[PDB]
Amino acid sequence: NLYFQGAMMSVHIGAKAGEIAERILLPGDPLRAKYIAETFLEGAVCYNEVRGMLGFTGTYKGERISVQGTGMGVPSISIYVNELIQSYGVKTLIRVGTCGAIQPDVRVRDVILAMSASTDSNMNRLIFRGRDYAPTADFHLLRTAYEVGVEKGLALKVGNVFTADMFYNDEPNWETWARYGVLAVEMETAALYTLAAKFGCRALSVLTVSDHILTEETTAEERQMTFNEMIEVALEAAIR
Amino acid sequence: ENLYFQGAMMSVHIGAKAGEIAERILLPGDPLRAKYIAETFLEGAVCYNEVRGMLGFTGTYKGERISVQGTGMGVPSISIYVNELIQSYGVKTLIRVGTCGAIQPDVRVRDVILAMSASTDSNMNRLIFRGRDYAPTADFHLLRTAYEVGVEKGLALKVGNVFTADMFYNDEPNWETWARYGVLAVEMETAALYTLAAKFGCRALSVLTVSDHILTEETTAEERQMTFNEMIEVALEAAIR
Amino acid sequence: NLYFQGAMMSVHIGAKAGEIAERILLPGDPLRAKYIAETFLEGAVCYNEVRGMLGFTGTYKGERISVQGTGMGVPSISIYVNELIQSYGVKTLIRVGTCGAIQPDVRVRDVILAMSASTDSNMNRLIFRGRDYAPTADFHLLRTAYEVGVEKGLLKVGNVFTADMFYNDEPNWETWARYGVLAVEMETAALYTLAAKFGCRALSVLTVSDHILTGETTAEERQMTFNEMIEVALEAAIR
Amino acid sequence: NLYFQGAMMSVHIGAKAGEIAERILLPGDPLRAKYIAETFLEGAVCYNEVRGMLGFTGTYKGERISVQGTGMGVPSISIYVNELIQSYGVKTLIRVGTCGAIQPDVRVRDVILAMSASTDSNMNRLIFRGRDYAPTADFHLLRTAYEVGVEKGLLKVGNVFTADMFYNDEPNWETWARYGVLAVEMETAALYTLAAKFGCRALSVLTVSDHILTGETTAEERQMTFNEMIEVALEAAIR
Amino acid sequence: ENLYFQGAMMSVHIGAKAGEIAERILLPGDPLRAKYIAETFLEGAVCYNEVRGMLGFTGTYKGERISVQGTGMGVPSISIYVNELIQSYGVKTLIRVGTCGAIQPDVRVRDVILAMSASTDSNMNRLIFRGRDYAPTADFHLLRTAYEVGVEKGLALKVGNVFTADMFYNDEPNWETWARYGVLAVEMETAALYTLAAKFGCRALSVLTVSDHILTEETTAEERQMTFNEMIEVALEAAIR
Amino acid sequence: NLYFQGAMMSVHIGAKAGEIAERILLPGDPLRAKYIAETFLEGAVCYNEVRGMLGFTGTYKGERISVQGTGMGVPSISIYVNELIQSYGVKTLIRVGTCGAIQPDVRVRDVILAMSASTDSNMNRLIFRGRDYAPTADFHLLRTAYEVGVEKGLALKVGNVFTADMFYNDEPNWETWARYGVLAVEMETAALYTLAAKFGCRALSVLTVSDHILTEETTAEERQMTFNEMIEVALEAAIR
Ligand code: NA
Ligand code: NA
Ligand code: NA
Ligand code: NA
Repeated sequence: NLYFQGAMMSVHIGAKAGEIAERILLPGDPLRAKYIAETFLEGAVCYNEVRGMLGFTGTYKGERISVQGTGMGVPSISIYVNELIQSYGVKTLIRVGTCGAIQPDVRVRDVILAMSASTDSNMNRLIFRGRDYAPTADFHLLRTAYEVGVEKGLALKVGNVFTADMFYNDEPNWETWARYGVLAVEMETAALYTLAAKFGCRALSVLTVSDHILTEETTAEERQMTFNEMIEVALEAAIR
Repeated sequence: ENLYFQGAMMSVHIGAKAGEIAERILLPGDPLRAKYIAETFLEGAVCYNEVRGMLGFTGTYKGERISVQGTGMGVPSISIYVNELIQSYGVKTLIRVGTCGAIQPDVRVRDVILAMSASTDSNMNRLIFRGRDYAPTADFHLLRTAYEVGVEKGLALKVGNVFTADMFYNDEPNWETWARYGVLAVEMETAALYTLAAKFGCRALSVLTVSDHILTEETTAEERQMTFNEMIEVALEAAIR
Repeated sequence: NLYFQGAMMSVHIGAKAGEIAERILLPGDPLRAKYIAETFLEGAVCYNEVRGMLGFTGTYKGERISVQGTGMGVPSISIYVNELIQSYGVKTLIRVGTCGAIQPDVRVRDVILAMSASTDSNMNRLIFRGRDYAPTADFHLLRTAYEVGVEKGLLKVGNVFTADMFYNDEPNWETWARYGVLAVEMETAALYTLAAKFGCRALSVLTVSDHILTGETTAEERQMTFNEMIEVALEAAIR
Repeated sequence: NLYFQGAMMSVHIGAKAGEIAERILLPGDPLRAKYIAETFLEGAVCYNEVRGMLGFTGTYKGERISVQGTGMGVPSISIYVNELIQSYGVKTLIRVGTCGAIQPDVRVRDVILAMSASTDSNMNRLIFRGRDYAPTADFHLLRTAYEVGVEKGLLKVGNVFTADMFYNDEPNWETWARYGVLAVEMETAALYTLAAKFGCRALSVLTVSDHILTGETTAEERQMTFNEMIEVALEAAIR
Repeated sequence: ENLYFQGAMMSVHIGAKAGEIAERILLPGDPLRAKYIAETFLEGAVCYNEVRGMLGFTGTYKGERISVQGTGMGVPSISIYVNELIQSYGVKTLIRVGTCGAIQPDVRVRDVILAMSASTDSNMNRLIFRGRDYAPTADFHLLRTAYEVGVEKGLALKVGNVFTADMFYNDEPNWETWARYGVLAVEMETAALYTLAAKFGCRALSVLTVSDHILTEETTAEERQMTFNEMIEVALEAAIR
Repeated sequence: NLYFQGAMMSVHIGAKAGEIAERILLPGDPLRAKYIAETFLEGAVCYNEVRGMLGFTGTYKGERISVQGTGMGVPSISIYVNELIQSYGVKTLIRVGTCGAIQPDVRVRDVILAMSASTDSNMNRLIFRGRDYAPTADFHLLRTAYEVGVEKGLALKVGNVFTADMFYNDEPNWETWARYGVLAVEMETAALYTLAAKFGCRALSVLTVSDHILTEETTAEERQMTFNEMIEVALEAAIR
């Protein structure tokens, strides 16, 4: 409940020094963080329960890996990303999440690697004095994730996503965004890419298409299978 | 199922059955504070939502049905929950309870603030009003009731403008400028709550406890507990009157 | 006709020190300031005639009260309010005027207490470097005027919109109404911002004189509602 | 006190048809409109006293000419100019007033012809959806007034800045001066924009009454320069 | 050598020796039009610049030294050349000559326009004046001279505002709105020319021939040639008086 | 000199139908277009002399390739790119050019592949109603260029560039742009990437660092050698 302590004091994360690995996966839902830690990591322990925003650390192929819930939207993920980087020395951050497709050639359960993110957040207009900053993924993470997707034979589109402030927007103008190549909507990536660049860290978002503005029915097994593939891409990207 | 293109009336972030949520609701940011409020102040409280861990509860206070729902942090998070509560569950009275950071020399830690309005650096309203200035404003009658309840309990209750921040960590908040024009404290949700409540003809108020000061007093766990309890009672009374 | 002297010099108000009470009513029409001063005040003296912008000081229930015309619009009232606060030490400022309603349940002759003011003026975007400041009334003034209106059995409380452009081709009134705006006028946002800046108490008490929908009264109707508005304002100022 | 009637209804000007000439001078002070009407016009009749905003119609060299007070600032002059053009058929509109100089080579009592007007008003950003409109004088009016000033041996021609905020904590005058702005006033941008909108001819003739640097005269000096400005304006209107 | 961080005074885009450029200069957009003007109207014209093919020439007109320099298209291109001409070569009088597209019913193809000012959708001045409205404006005395020269030749010469576009191909120009407020014609450079000329205390004017109309007349090669020649003579006379 | 004819009538390019290849290189300087066409292409012919903005078509490894000068700045390149795409059916556009580095670890003669471009142009703020669009390279062109740079052992950085309207800017704020990862300044890429995305075309900028805001002296031979390497990367990217 302190507001003016500084990000290096990380008041939203109750972890001791060292409990968070240099490489971290960022689902939005803390219950997905627990699923990832229990399903894919060895020896996972919980290091944070503040606000119920669970985070865990364990190992994957002998490399230390953390998984931290972020909440929804640019202001929530910006709190957690600032604290992870400035307080815990995190250097590689892979967001794993969903998105809503707006392109006719993108299908539900396709996996998208966000090369960059458009946004209607004000955060960068206020930093850059009204000019246009392009939040952009780390190229080597992106290229690595792409190569792993190839090894696994996945349907993998690479392009721009749109980071919305307003999940419920009366005037999204999706026809305009789609005309200019935007693949899908989500709510966090522009902030992740901007703050990772600010502090010299490496960031990527690996996203599953969970809805389409035009289209498609799926089952629970189907969803869990695609989720597992996205997590495996992220983990390999993190440790290579 | 992570659907993006259902309308708010389908409330995909809230797992409650129709009718499980009361028309009056308290909105702490922290789902663990929702659980504390429900267990401490409400009779017969039942959990209606665990989606994303963002707990919500319904119970009764002085014979009235009351819910209490975590919102998460920031304008985008609370705007999801408020849209769904209003458009899917028929919520009509929405009281945010939480903390804020004072930026005024004469506002003290543990003061309770009633936000009469909220400034912001969110883009949400610039995009709605094509670049003009909308003033997000509390419901007058809730605000007046809460103030009077505070008088009944001999409380302070400062009343004025708060600033809804997008960036908890901001390199350029210019707090001197905001303080100069009378902003009392920083928080991260009220501008969206007040705007959406006005949009749908609902009544909203934020009742906030000062938990930090840009220029400073330390406090005890018990002191914070009793001020917290006092904030909740003001909000609960404001909801049922 | 100076431009680069400070507000402590009172460029536009030809009074000298002490002639202006700490409580002031601000109609927009100077002829209406004269009316208020004669009709409601005991002992009304005219302290200003610069530009015809009449201002008067008198007594009401034994309290000193001034009444000062502002012009029309944010730049005009900003001149007078800066000089009133920074030159003459005015502490309590209550605007009284008319507004055009844009809500179906608000009727002509209803009285509005402006809790806050939206605007399309650039004044605050330029102060807060593009961010959103909410100009807001003093709460104790607002609450006082509300109880007075109740004691006298009258009163809607909410947001008004301060327009720069009386004649606007694109006002988008349906959007402002959707988000609760009650009525349009042209001064309150500047008053609430400047009052907060200098730690003064401000409030707008407004009478609906027109409606977007009904397009709308007798002379006797307008003046009776007007006097009720003044009575609320005078009361709020002295309590 | 109507709000939602069109400008063809002349809400703020209590004249009837034909009482206002097609050529009009626009001082900002209504008391100064009265002065102009008596001192320079033959047969001056007062056609308006709404809000004290006096307006007069008379003759000069056998041509009908009106003189109408505007208030201070873009919203005020916009009200009067809309009604003058759309109700009364005014075609030629010449503002006369003062300004504060921000250039070292411009001196108090110099007369400025405003070729164009910069501004910090939001009026045009909201019309042109954030793009940059340049409010500009009618060239033939500008050229005429320039030749008259020469015939009479007086005159700087350039850009002025129309301010919303007479009292501005952050005017950044060094930046505007670097880019050639001559002086600050508070109305010309709105006049030039509205004149162009309705196909009318407009011009501001301004007297420097203050300087950012010299901070600056006798009463006899101010009034003699003033009369010269009026003489230029009257001449430009009728030629 | 493609240096980005030398100051304008080093004029890396212009290969002229010190003094090879006259204090008075005509600025067509097209380097081939610069060459035509120099060879047709100037005595003793010599080429001083071929960097990027953006030809510039110096010669004499009626015993006065005059240069003529291609600018390229758009605010960023002309702003490079104008900064370097002013800050490196001491240019003081700058007359743009070129074409424009009319958007007014009463402006006709082959009319010659003197731009008294220029509207724009460039961001250049929003960023200089922190979001306020600067009006780029011609030098009054050049404008007046050109008008009078046009009278001497019995020419039309319309005088008013032009719009400096960033986007020759724009899906949303809103020409009806601009025409409503009196914009005569579209071009792509004048706002930058007038702003930079004011910045450095120089005198600038744009003299433009209407070459197209949003609502329409066809013309002959000879007709375009004689109107072109007439535009150049007005600009040359305006430069040396 | 027509203003209202429509981009498909391409009034700035005097080429007959078919004279321009589907794959094109875009130097800014028309004299560099002539150098590229004479040095690297077989059978090159000039198809445009309008405004002196030379363009050429020839062959490289048996594939048809064009080279077209663009002028300086977003408004100039936007005219040529609109006409090439809408009138001549160009589908793959590689800008080859220079840039001014602002990062201390980027050296003069390094080759930069622009993953995305920041800008202070107003063009996208006016299209997207004041929101933030991120102009982004085609991933497969980018990845291909990267791989070719590897085959050749070049010093190849991949990241964001800044597209300036004002070569001479009194307030560039380069410290802020550099803090957020911007590698270098140039004047065209944001427009190229936005218009290529609008029309479903593939675009990339391959840029040589020719100046540094902090630092380095070079020779003519050095410059020509690095220029040749950048052109070879672009040509391979275009035809693979
Ligand atoms: Na911590
Ligand atoms: Na639900
Ligand atoms: Na040079
Ligand atoms: Na063509």
